[PDB]
Amino acid sequence: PSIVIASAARTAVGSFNGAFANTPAHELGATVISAVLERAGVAAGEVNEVILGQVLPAGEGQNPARQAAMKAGVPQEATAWGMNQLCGSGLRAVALGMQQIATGDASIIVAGGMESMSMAPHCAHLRGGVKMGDFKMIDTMIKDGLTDAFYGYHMGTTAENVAKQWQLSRDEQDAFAVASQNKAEAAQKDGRFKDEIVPFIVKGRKGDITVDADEYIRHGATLDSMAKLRPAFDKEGTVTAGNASGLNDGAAAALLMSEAEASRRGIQPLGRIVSWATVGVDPKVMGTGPIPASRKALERAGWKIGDLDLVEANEAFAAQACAVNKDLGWDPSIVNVNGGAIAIGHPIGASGARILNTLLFEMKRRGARKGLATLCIGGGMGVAMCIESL
Amino acid sequence: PSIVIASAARTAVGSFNGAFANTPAHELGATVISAVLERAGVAAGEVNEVILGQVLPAGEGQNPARQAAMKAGVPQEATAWGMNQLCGSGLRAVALGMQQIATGDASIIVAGGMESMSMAPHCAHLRGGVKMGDFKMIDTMIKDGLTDAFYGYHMGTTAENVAKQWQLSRDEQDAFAVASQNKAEAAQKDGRFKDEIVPFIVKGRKGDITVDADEYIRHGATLDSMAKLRPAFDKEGTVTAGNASGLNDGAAAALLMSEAEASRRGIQPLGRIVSWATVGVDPKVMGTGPIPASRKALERAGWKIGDLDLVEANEAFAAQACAVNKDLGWDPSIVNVNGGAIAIGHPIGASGARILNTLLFEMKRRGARKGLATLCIGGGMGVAMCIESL
Amino acid sequence: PSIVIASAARTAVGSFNGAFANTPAHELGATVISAVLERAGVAAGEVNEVILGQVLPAGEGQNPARQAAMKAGVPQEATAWGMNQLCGSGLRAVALGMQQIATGDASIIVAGGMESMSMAPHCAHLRGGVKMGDFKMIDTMIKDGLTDAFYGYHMGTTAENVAKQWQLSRDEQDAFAVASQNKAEAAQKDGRFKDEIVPFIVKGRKGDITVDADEYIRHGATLDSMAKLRPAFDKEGTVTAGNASGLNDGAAAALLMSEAEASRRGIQPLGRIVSWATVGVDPKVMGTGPIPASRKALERAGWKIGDLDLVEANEAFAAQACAVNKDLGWDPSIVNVNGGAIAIGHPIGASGARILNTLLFEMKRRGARKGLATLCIGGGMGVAMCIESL
Amino acid sequence: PSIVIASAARTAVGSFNGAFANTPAHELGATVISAVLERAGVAAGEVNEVILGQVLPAGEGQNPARQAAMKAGVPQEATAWGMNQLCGSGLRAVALGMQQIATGDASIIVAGGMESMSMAPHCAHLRGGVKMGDFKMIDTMIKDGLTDAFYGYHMGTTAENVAKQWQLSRDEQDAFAVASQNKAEAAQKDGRFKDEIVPFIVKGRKGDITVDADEYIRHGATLDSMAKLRPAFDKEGTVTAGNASGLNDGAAAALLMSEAEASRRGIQPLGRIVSWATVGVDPKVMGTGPIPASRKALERAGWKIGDLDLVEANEAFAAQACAVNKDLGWDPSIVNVNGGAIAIGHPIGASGARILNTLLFEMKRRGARKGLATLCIGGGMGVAMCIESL
Ligand SMILES: CC(C)(COP(=O)(O)OP(=O)(O)OC[C@H]1O[C@@H](n2cnc3c(N)ncnc32)[C@H](O)[C@@H]1OP(=O)(O)O)[C@@H](O)C(=O)NCCC(=O)NCCS
Ligand SMILES: CC(C)(COP(=O)(O)OP(=O)(O)OC[C@H]1O[C@@H](n2cnc3c(N)ncnc32)[C@H](O)[C@@H]1OP(=O)(O)O)[C@@H](O)C(=O)NCCC(=O)NCCS
Repeated sequence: PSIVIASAARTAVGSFNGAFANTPAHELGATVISAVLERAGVAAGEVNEVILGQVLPAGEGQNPARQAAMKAGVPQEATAWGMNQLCGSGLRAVALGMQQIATGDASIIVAGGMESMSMAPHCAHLRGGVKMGDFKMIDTMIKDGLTDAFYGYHMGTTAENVAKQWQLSRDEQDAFAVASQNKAEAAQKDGRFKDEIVPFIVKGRKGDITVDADEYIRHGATLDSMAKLRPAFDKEGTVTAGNASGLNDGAAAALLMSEAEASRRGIQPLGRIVSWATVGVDPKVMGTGPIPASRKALERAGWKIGDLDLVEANEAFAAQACAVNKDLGWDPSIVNVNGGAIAIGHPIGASGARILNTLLFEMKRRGARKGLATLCIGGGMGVAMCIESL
Repeated sequence: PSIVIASAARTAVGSFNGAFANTPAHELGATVISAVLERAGVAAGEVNEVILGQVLPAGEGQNPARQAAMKAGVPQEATAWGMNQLCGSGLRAVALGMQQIATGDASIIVAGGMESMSMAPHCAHLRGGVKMGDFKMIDTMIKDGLTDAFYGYHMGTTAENVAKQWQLSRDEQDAFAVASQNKAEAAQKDGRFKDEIVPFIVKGRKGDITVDADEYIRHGATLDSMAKLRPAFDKEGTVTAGNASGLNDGAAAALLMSEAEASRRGIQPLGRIVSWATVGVDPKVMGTGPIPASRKALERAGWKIGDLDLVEANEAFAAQACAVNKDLGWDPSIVNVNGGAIAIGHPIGASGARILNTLLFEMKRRGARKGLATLCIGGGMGVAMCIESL
Repeated sequence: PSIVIASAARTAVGSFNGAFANTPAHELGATVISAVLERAGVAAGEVNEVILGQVLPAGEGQNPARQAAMKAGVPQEATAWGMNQLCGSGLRAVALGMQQIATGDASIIVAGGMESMSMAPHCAHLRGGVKMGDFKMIDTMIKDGLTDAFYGYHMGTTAENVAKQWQLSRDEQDAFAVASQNKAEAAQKDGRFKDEIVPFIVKGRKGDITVDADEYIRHGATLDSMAKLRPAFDKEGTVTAGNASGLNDGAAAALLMSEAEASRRGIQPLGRIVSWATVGVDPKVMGTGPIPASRKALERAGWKIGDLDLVEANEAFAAQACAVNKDLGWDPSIVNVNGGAIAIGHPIGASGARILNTLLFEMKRRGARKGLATLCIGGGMGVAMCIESL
Repeated sequence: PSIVIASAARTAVGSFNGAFANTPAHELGATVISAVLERAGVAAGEVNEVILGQVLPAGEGQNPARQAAMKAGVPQEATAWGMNQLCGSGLRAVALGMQQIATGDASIIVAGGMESMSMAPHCAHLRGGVKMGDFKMIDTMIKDGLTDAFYGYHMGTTAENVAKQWQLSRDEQDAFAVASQNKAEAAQKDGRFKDEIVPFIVKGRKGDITVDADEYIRHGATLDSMAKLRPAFDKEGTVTAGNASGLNDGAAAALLMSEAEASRRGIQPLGRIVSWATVGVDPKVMGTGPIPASRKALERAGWKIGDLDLVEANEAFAAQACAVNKDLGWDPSIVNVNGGAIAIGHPIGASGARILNTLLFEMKRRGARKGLATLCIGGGMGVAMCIESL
């Protein structure tokens, strides 16, 4: 079976408590489902299932993926579900959507992810009561998204572990971070995020605001400001707020169908999904997940690293992005050519389809034939997907 | 590709704030993962992926499926993820496990579900702040588990909608509820849940407690006690706490591999997965989901309704179970022969795998050749799976 | 036994979440305690007891009055206690101080009120647990400070009740609220609050900040911004944000001792306490209570209403404040000459000391032989006290 | 002047989350207010003011003393307020009431205290919002009731400090504790608490329960079970749950009037208040407070210690109780003859009116002439009162 990505879209990525501060993830997801449909010339009546990665759905109500689908006019007879493989989610959803089509269970899938880190609630288990003494209201964003479940420390600490093992200086991490900002700024000013972004209308009271630019990108980002930051996780460390990605909101998706179906419809697809892989690694160095996952995906495609024309490798932290690049040895000039998540941001459950969006539109723009998208995953995993142009 | 269920297990289903009141879902999952492995003679080192349905993960930390896998000794090099299609989740995870094998991405999967409704927290979005006045702490079990996201009302009200469309008296619903209790009691007393149940040790300061019986089942349940209850959702209604399922905790899973892989290993499998389906319906009558799902599953198998030897159709509410039975027209004497959820309970994300467990072990013990498991799903969906013995 | 207020001091009154947003009451209380000691030339070790009114103590630790006293340098030998007569609490504390001395139980007392409405938390009783469903986190500032415990409604609704019985038009309340603004803007600029205020140092991190101005007074207040406000409590109402007092922070106190003592210490006092009283009235019309309270205080003094040259009468609302003026019949050109609580603020537990400070320093200023300070109290009470300058 | 206690009553003392687990303090207070009215044969319309000690009022609404008063049928024309001197409050309100009569401000007062430690909430300051992170829900029972504001540790730590100074072995403390339990079992079983207890009806959904017995008293308390307990604060220390009082709920009151009034009305009072005293000490050793307070009270009464026929001295902890006794040298056999707070419980704001009740009725039944009630006070204070039978 040959599955293509007929169309794709993403919202702009919102800053923490920024543009999307009070927008539920399923509203972002609904806009992105409408857009992939419009972009492909496929009607919502035609969709069989919607599959959305999402890590932080607490308080949002029954299966936000169904909410997003219904809001986008996807008929009640279709189905929808959410899934959670942490930062891998929005990419793994695409692979799962491909499998629906490959096994003959569906013809048309919309797959990606959505996340509102801003709207994630604080919680406490209160059923058994608290007979005496203080208790914590727990931030679900930190607890369920950002804290290792085995070791009890933030993802930032796994990044420090990688910095130590790979001997990555503060200087090198900072330079990588400044480069991410500067590349993202240039791509933004040149209009290279236009094709991928679908504008999102934030409704208010005193006026609707259209959001169509990635607001987390820092323009004119200096090495000096990066260098002046204090280590954010270890007092004698190297990982800072500047060389780590952010807390962000957004959604991203792809519309999938068979290659034979896109041909019937006269759709020029954004690419054929040639392989995907997911592999585990030690939780303590979770940032290394893209290494075995990329290698396995490439093996499954029958491709050498040198065959790749473009790469999107998620920048959760400069320390891990640098480790991945060192080990794989791919030309860094083809990696995150338009910036990465240090600059763009990291809306967890949407990230994987966010970078897939960026890869597919840049692949189209430059005429690149073979690309790969890859993410590290909390708790020690990687996910990778190989895309070829038709 | 022919995928078999090599082994299966579930915990006892705990009562709300009962035996598992302070046991995290992933601990229940870890025991069920260890058990399917032990029962199949497969080592944890051999597992490629763990896929666990779970609707209420809030506060449990990063990717509870990975937590369960790790605690069960599944290697760091395997992967694990969570998914949510509400009541359908634990069955859908099984079909998703099947698909990983079918597409050559994995050889051995443990799939199912887990849920701790008891441990589900209360929450409030507090990031903007609360400058002045009262705010609501929201019960995530109700909000995210049991309330329709479109109409704002409980799943119970959708049961009333179905009661009214199908003209299902209070007396009919209560008789069905009493029967489910009395069937479950008889199965329990005769030992028919022993094979499917893996005991769970609840670790305690003042002593360990082994839980190996379904504690929600009411022994000696009378019609009069059903008849005395007030409607729980509408005041001229008919759906009560007695003729609905409960709020419950448990986990349930299946170990999957190819039919050829089971042969090599000398495993006598519990069943071959012959087909599965998921379809949507109107959220207002979500309890009718099993009707289209089961019919589509049967069509994919090439079976008639009359070919089934055993059926597990989930009893979210008497009202909907009755409607499903009436429309399908299957012999009621082959449906839920050991009782159903009204008696056994309804640990949401686990339910689909719990009923699968019950199906497979009853199929083995009676020598039934063809079986079907189906559930209704909040927000208007159904899932069904057809199993043949080999 | 004749008792005299040897000295007095008060913080400026802050607005809600403003100057004292993160400053505990007891710290504001300590500044005041020290201020009065210094002002009279009395050593802290000479004080027998600190009596501080305070309505909103939750979270602040054991006996915040004791905390005030110790942080002010009052040694461990002295005693301290808080009390609560809601709005009259800070005047009643002065009466109680007076009482200790005239019973021979003490020689020297510091008495006033303190309040941090800003630091008042949300709370819920959670020892029993909350087995299922949403619950409310309660704003203690509102539940314990501004909600009638009998009927269940806010104090501005008792102001609506007094507006209907005393036939006060919406235009007449705006007239009184601008006139108080004008009068307090006048005072502030004219330097009349300098003496009574003791500066408070809000220890920041990037900067300490000397608060010495009443920052709830609105400069250049007209009838227009007043008469374009929506009724805050009824929909067809006449009470508003601008003709009611504010939510505020602050502390206030007096240094008490016997007449003969003050003469021994070479202290020229601010005034002698000749009488005081508290009376109850209907909780529905709680703003009525300064009428019977002021008559009783006045009769205990052996005075007449026309004998008064200066009067502080607390403006919780402009309907209740206009009502006391109209019934008692005193000349309103001697009533709150430096403005009122609508302008200055309503720091509950401190209010009565506050208005005591203004009366005492203003009396001292102009040469007024006889004072009266009086306050209405939620729950249907009044408090009053008659002062003679020596 | 000469004030007498015309009558007195108290509820039973409830166990933490026991009989009064869901009964508000003012409800207990209301029942004790109605009791002292009834027992004195004085009508509620005659009461000038109600003064109740209360330490943990968060979330009970406006001034819970006015709530106990209005529910007791005290008319709206009276006044009511609460006060807080921690464990002293309940006895201190009595001296406060006596002061109101001595200074001609009232003829008739009801005074004592109330407390529901069970119903004390958890709280957090949430006004600015919590942008990121866990935050604490603070148990006001512990924060505001049981934790020293200066040193930040429990009252039972102050009890360790006292035990160290006085060289009071683990055995000595337990011997005092078991005696106190055994004294109270005896008083309970012989009906010595019947007079002072007024029954309280807990209104409920499935039945009214009448509570008229102290439920905290341990029957059959032995030295050997006392000895089996672990230290509750210091891990090489001596203060245990067995030799410290507990967390309890209750209310207690006395009705005060001049000796001449009581003669007018033919009332036989329960005692003439002869003196009272409060003093401060080091908070580190707050349990020594009763020493200067009782010695100063006795100096004010003109009495020697050996003139006392009966003493109630509060047992917040066996360590401080033993210390107090050793210093004062009074015959232990007249101290807490019906047992003490270790047995009976320690409902904070009510403790002092509680032991005042206990002393009064025992003074009446054995024909004792002279009596003293004293308590230690967190933050380092003592309070005492001398009582002569008429
Ligand atoms: C690191 C983290 C705690 C910082 O979050 P934050 O509180 O919203 O950021 P802060 O406002 O505190 O940042 C501190 C400073 O760094 C600055 N900063 C960030 N990037 C910068 C850059 N490129 N140059 C200069 N300054 C920068 C901010 O402007 C801020 O300045 P200020 O405190 O003087 O106002 C948070 O973003 C985080 O958790 N990141 C990791 C996300 C993650 O783990 N994702 C998944 C991992 S697999
Ligand atoms: C119906 C529901 C709201 C009731 O809430 P609940 O608090 O758990 O109700 P309880 O189990 O305590 O039952 C109430 C009373 O009836 C009794 N009772 C419960 N089940 C009974 C039965 N089957 N027969 C007779 N009596 C019964 C209990 O003993 C209890 O006693 P009480 O009179 O002293 O209160 C809740 O169970 C529910 O939501 N059920 C459906 C869950 C659901 O929707 N799942 C997924 C939907 S697709």
